Formats: sequence, structure tokens, C-alpha cells
Amino acid sequence: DLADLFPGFGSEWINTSSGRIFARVGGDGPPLLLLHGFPQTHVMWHRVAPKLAERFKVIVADLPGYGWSDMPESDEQHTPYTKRAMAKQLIEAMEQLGHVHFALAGHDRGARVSYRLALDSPGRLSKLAVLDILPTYEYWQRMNRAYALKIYHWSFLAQPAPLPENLLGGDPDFYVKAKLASWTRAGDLSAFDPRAVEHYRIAFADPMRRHVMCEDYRAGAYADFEHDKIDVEAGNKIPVPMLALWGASGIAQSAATPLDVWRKWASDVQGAPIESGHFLPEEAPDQTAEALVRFFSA
Amino acid sequence: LADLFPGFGSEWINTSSGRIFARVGGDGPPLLLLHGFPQTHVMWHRVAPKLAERFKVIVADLPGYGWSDMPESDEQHTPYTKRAMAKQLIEAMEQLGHVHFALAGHDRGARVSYRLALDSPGRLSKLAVLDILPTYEYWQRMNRAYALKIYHWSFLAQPAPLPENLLGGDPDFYVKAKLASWTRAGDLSAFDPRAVEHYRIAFADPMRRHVMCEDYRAGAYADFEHDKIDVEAGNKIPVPMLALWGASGIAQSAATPLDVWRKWASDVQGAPIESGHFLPEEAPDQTAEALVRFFSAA
Repeated sequence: DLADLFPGFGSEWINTSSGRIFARVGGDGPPLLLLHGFPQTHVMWHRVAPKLAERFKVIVADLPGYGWSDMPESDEQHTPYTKRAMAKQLIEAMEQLGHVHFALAGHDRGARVSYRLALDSPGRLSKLAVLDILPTYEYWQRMNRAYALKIYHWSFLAQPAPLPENLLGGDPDFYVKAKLASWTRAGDLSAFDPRAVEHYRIAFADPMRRHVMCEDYRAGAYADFEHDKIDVEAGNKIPVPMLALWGASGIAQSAATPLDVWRKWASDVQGAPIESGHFLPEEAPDQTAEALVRFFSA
Repeated sequence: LADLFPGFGSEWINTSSGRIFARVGGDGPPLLLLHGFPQTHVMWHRVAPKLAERFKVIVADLPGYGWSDMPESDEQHTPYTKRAMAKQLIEAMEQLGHVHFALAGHDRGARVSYRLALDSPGRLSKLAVLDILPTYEYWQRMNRAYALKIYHWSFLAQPAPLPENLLGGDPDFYVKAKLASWTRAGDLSAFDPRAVEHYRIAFADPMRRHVMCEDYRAGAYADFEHDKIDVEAGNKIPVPMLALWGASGIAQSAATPLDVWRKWASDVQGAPIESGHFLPEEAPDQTAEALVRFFSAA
């Protein structure tokens, strides 16, 4: 019994060669794909997608393996949950809608899908927005005591199965709520819509879903990092005009500005802090929506 | 629970910070053996008998571990800082009349030991640390590879009750996962099954698990801070010390251990042992011979 947090939006099951993508679709105008991250689902956009739906066809997609999207069978390399493979799957999903050139905003894992998409297939993107991430390579290259403690879950969830799966099963409700709360500015669940939290909680209550999320982070520690590394060493930069938003108290933020990081990764990047923790579209939807609307409006 | 030290006495030693449980046997110069995580004093059951031919062997449960009392922690995890555990073990040895003693530590117990040797070198005749580098060095070398190898350093250091809640769902799984994963063989075959029972039973207690996390929280914070002060002040252990490490243990990853220990100790000798992390259980002969040789010399 989950709430419909996108009234007026349609519900689409988009067939891909790797399984269905679930999407809420609303609005008209240029296509804009919105990708959620961990440990959420598409419903994390529920406060900003209506604002975007004023000017765009907004596709609010569950990542491969997340939410109501099918979970592709993983392999030893976690291939389907590498950002390269998710980007390819979402490109195929977007093609099923006849969208071969689209705007993309991603948050957290979905933002990693999104910059990887921009690196692999920049022709697919009109403009890219990434919310509160640095490239996965940068997290791993900056790995030190302080970051290891802050994003312990990057190493914890990347442990070989079934260690994180089994530990996550010890208190999945506590864990997903602890993640949501601890990454907000508030430090509790008060920034979230209780109906959205229920979406996240139900998704996280499913051990197969939790395993996918670990596959995602295992990809994030290995193949995703390797893919990123190849780009850094080749000097490959995202040519897609890009917006990098981050929470003043979000994950990506540190002394050195996330914009300065992305400038090494993107030829055309503007950025701005949002007074927010990690969950920009829910902790600060008005500031987030306006930033995206302003950046994507063309 | 099996008696793994036949002929060893049992002592509950009062300290200001709770009772320290220890098996005591042998005769000769006092030698304190300290276990680590997720073990208890019984991990010495294969080497202490040989040690007890030459030494008065005191096989203690760390403060908070095994059958030692669990001082209530605080927000700084003070009693489970290695500094505090060392002071409590000094007290305990004082109760027995041992103001100057030999000390062999493994894992967390080796962290207590080198901290003891930095804080109160006059208390130590000689020091052996088994399969560790200083906590500072683990954190200073916490790159992507090492963050994945010892993810638990950052996972168990997460604020309570996060790791405690995950560990509580299936504690047997985690303690066995840890014992297995750090051995050469990657399973539990190196361990006396009766010893595993001791470890599993200790780990079954939620308060014991909490202490373990407190240990790791101190490890991520106060312990690191205390180490940082000493390295950045150039303080070196002046106690003749033996560093043993497993060729397949934790210490050997991230750094060549003798090179690291030479920065920390003015009189250090080193020997790898073909073993995983659990030198005295995976390589009891080689470990006991190295310890006897080292402690019987000067």
C-alpha cells in the first residue's frame, strides 16, 4: 500500500534487453530523465518532478534493479549494475520512448549512471545535472580515514556476498532509515515525506533488492572505478553542458569545492551549493527544482 | 565451554575499570598475552602451554572482551581506547605484583600493547605485537584497496547503534565470517572448534558486541589521535619489540611491516610467519617458537 506521489504522472514499464525499467512519466516538452540513488527509488523526485513537468516530459525512472525495475541477473563482475551497463540499459529504455536525445538529472547512484552515460554516449544528452556526487574515481582516490568513516558503506556494501546482504538483513528497516536520516542536514527523517520513506522502506525490505544495491556498490568499487580511471588517464571530459549541485552538508562537499572537482571531469560545468544534506530534491526541493528548471530550460 | 588451558589457573583481577579475566599458568618471568577481535584469551590456547614452560603466562581477556567486565563506554569510547585498556591492564598486572613484564599482543591486544609501550614503557620488559601495524598507519594507508580489505575498521566505527543493529540479526554469521576471512585457508579449519565456540559465545552477547564496536570506534578516533601525537612527535617505543605478522595477514597488506615498525620502535625485530591473521592458531608452532626465542633472549 504505497502512495502515488506523482498525481497526473503516468506509470510506464519500459522494456529493455536487460529487463524492465519502471518510470513515472508526466509533463510535455523536451524529454528529461530523472535518476534516483541509494537507498531510494524514483519517488525521491516527487517534490521536484511536478515543477520540472511544467516544462519537460519528465521520466522518473527506477534504476535497473531498484524500486520496481526488474533486477537483471548479476555476474562475477556485477556487470548489470556497473554504471556503464545501467547507462546502456537506460539509453535503451529511453529509445523505447523514442527519446534518443534527452536531458538527464541524477542523484547519488543515478548521478553516477548519469555522468557515466555522458562519458560513454555524450550524444544522447542535451544537458546533464548531477546532484551531490563526485565521480566514483574521486571518492576512491580521495579515500582516507575521514572519507572511509563518512562513506563507510562504499567499502561495506562492496564486500563479497553474502556479508553485507546478511548484515543488512539484520535490521533492514533500521538501516535504510539510518541512511536516510544520517545524510540529511536535519539528522532525522523529518525532511522526507512519510509516504516516500515507506516506498524506500518497502524497497529495502526486499532482500533481492538489497542484494542489487550491494551489486551496485560492488560495481562502484571495481568496474565503475576502473571505467572512471580509464577516462581520467585518457583525459576524457564530459562535453555535455553540466550542472553539479551539492548539499552544503552533503556527501560530495568538502574543503575543495565539488565544482572544482567536476571541472576536471567536464568541459562545461556550472555548480552551486544547495543548503541541504545529501537528499537535495527532498530536503530542498524548491531550491533544487529551480536550479534544474533554470539550467535545463532551453 | 571447553577448558583449553588445562592446568592453568583462573583469575578475576580487580581493576578500577572492571575485572580482568585471565588464565594463568607456568612460572618464571611474567608474560601477558592479549587477544584481539573477535576473539578471547583462548586464542592463545595452542601457544601459551609452550610459553608456560618458560614464563608465568597470564592470558587475559581484554577489558570488555570475553569474561572481563565491560566498563560502560562514553561518547569518546574512553575505556575501550587502547590507552585506557593499557592502563587497566597495568592495574591488573599490578594486582598480581607484575610491575614489569613481557607482553605479547595480537590484533586489538597488540594495539593495547604498543600503546602500553608508548605510554608506560617502564612497565614492559619486551613487547611482541602479532600481525598489526599501529592504528595510525592503517588509517594513514586507508586507500581504496585497504578500505576494502579492512572495511570493518570503518563499519564497526560507525555510530551506535548502526553496526550493533546489523550484527544482532545473525551474530554467529559475522564472528565466523571474520574468523574465516582473515585466515590463510579462508575458513575455520585452523581453529580449534572449541575455541570457535568461545568466540561465538562471546560474540552472541549484545553487550560484548557493543564493546567490540566501541573498541573500533576508539580505533577510528581516540586511538588514532593518540597514535598521531606520537608519530608526529617522533615518539618511539623504546622497549625491545618483536613484530610478527602473517604472510597472508592483515598487516602485510598496505605496508611492509618491519619498515613501518622501525618508524615506531627503536629496537624492533620482525619475522613473517606463513599464516593468515591468527598467528597463534594458524601457526602455533612457529608463533610459539618465535615468542619463546624472543622473550627468552634480551
